[PDB]
Amino acid sequence: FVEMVDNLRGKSGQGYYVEMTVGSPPQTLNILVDTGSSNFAVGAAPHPFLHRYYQRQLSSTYRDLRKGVYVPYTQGKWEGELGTDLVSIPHGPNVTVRANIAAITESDKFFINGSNWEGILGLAYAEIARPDDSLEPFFDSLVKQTHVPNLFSLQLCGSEVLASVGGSMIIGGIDHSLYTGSLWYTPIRREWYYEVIIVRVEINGQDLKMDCKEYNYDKSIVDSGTTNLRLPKKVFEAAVKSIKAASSTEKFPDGFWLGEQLVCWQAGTTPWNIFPVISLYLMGEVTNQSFRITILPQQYLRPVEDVATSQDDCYKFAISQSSTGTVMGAVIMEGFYVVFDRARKRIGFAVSACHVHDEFRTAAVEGPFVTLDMEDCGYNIPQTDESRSHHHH
Ligand SMILES: CN1C(=O)[C@]2(N=C1N)c1cc(-c3cccnc3F)ccc1O[C@H]1CCOC[C@@H]12
Ligand code: NI
Repeated sequence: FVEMVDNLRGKSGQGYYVEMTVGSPPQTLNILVDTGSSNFAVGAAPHPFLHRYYQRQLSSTYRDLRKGVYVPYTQGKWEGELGTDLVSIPHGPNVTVRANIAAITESDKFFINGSNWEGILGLAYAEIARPDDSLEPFFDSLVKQTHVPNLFSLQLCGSEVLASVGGSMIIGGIDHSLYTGSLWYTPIRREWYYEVIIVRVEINGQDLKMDCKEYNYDKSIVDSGTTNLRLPKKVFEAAVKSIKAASSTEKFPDGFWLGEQLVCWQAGTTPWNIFPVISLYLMGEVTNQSFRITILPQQYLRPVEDVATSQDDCYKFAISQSSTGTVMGAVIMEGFYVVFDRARKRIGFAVSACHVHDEFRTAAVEGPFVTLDMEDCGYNIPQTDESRSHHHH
């Protein structure tokens, strides 16, 4: 899969993108790789933050579906017109597919100034697609129309501009050069988000000792479209307390722990060893088994080069509170080669050949851990009448 290695780019904190082509003849666009959503949607009209956009009129193969799509979310919205066209990934499999494409005609707080992407590739399942689950997601179309195996894998690798990031999206396979050691699999609990189950959390080898359902309240997901590790409020508070205690030789402002302020040390003097490792134990394929993924402060403290003090190494705390469950975002994923094995309803983790570490500690994937009488750590989201009324033909 050499042709697919190093096919991802981006700016730190602004998401990883892949080059794609849309239409005939092919129009090149940079597309955000998002395992936390399920639409393929591209800028299709001028916008202050877009150097270019999908020109439907320039494509001989474009078909209008005569249907709009409106997608509000917490931080903003995008909307536009549904259609189909021919799509390929130049540094991906040598295939071309007819996929659904949402042509984004209006948006608010969606595009990011300087991120260098013009669209989004939702890699999650039909259940969370807009306007509804009848709009086939891109990967579903790719698998159905071609011989591409139903699996993809992601290796995300962590003064005037933001730091450039790189990585690999391997479509249809696993590239053994992208990881070392064992590849461990956790079940996909349900196919909507890439939902998983966390059974235990440790901070510097110390158990947080919470009811494990708290770790998955109201879900836990693997999301390339979230920068941070995000934790449910109660879990976040417990984690911050534990990380504070370990790093107590340093008194940081409240702003730091809120992710609203950088902390700095003189170049190359960052005291990494005062910050603890964080271990998330994930449910194994076997009953009563788990494995752990362990990340370093090199993952949860994001480097940000300050113009005023380029003399110093400065960092943002990249663990944050959630009210919508655990989000294993780029913070987690940058430690690991992550296999989205849709065919076998499981997600694989192995130590990434590109993860940032020091000579003392490393990001790790370790198991098995067995528990005599393992509890169900899954949370069951209260069923609304809205949701219950939906017919699923
Ligand atoms: C949480 N999350 C988002 O808000 C979302 N992708 C994820 N995963 C998303 C993430 C980003 C995004 C921002 C920074 C870093 N990485 C990213 F990817 C930008 C826009 C965006 O649009 C949302 C449109 C509605 O669906 C979700 C989409
Ligand atoms: Ni019906």
